[PDB]
Amino acid sequence: FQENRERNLRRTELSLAIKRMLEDLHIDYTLLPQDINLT
Amino acid sequence: KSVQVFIWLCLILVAWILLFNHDVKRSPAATKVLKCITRTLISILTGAFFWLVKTLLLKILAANFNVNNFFDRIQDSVFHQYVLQTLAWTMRVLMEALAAAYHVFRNVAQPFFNYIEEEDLLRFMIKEEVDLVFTRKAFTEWVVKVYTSRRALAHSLNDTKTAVKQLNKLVTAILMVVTVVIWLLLLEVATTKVLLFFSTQLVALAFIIVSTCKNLFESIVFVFVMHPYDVGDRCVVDGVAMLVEEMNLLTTVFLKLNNEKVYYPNAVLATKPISNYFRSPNMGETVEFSISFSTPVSKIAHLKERIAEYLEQNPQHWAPVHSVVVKEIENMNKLKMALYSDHTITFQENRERNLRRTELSLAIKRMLEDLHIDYTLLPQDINLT
Amino acid sequence: SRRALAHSLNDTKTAVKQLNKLVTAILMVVTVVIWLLLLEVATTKVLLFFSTQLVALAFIIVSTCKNLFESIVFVFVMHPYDVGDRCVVDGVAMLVEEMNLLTTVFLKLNNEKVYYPNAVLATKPISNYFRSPNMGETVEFSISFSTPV
Repeated sequence: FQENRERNLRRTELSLAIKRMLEDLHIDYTLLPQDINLT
Repeated sequence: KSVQVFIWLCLILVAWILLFNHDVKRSPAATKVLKCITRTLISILTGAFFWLVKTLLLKILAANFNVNNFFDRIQDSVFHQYVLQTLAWTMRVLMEALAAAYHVFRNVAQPFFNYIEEEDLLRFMIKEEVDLVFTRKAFTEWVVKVYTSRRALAHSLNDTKTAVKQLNKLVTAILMVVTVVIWLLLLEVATTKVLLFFSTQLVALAFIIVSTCKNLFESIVFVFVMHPYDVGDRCVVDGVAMLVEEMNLLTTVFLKLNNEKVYYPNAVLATKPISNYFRSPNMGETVEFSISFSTPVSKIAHLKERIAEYLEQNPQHWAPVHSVVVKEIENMNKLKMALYSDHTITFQENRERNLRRTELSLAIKRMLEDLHIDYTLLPQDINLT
Repeated sequence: SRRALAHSLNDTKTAVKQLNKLVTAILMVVTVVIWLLLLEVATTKVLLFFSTQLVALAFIIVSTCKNLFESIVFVFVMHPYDVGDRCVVDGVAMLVEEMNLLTTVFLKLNNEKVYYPNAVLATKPISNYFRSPNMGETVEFSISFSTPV
């Protein structure tokens, strides 16, 4: 961890790679369904 | 002066003792008078030696601070003398040493001449000296900054001198009292029983002043030995920026961002971290922003390139070195990034730092606006009954 | 790395020189009082008064001498870090710049010069990045509970 800049750059690259990988796999997150009744 | 007085006193003492070494019983009463006189002479010799060691200690501490103190003072004095010409002995000179300055500088410079008048500098100093010393507005700002730095250095020197004077007064007081009791004991005016009672009373007094003497002495150690900050330097204590105004043996006047006068005991500071902005090198800065998780990597690359070009095209405020990082991903809805850059100055100039940070934030906002980057909340579905 | 090692060696030499100066001072004063006592220049009563004065001085410098000596112990015996090695104190990364008998210059991620007393560090954990082996990393992400295995 001495090379803070290099570690941060590598972590950013890993995060971007993970984001791309999730994008290709078609993985989505949805909130809890909510029901509404009118009066 | 101290050594001269010491040698004079020792020479007088030895001359008297050698002359009086004769064993003549002039009178039984005269023996007591001679004994008292020689006891007083040796007592004053001891007092002179104590004064000599006191001044030696004070001078060594003063010079330990004075290496840097007089370096800065000499630099400021040389700058001030050069400016005036264009328009120990060192300690005395340093002690002796705005709109008016700007007006004077403008008058010296040729009218309608933004650049520094080379002819004026040449007539006042050599070309090499003028170049080493070195826009009319920029020159005026530099002169004002130099004058402010010289004034701050003079104020710091005055505060250090006042603290040294207080310490000298305390040391002198203690040495007077110890030599007075030494003389009283050497004259055997009182008996032993009362002497022992007084010794016990002094022991009790010490046991009473335990806490105060300990706190004061550790305060001296913190002020001198540690020397974490000087006058006129902004420091962060307990995570809040604070500016040093005046330093004492037990009180340190501080000014916050809102000109809040705070008296911080020196003993407490000895157990807490202290950060100095003035001595620190060029400081960094962080800007926090978030953008949608679905943005293409091409937009991120374009943003990074534009940030690099903006930073490199303004070297006067930010250094070329920079870094764009991603902290963490939460709900994969927004990405957390921080922009790291190094300012051309320290954090002492709070107003300038804040203005530069505001300019950087506005620039980043504009850059995001041009790139067409938007953030949307998590989609929500609703079913009716 | 060579420049950092040279700077660390210079800092260690400066600390050793300060300790040598302190030790030399104390040994000069003790030998001076030894000589004065051996010459029996003064009487016993004043000698006892001076002994009591020295006892009072020690009782006054209790805290400072204790703190300084434990600082030496922490710097030398424990030896938790050297110059040029990044360390985490109280959960914040900090880079060592220079080490003294009572002051340790530190540089944070934003080049913040912080003077940390050595005595306080003796009662807090210290982490050294330079001496540690290859370090790990963690990345946090969340995905829908209904995704197939």
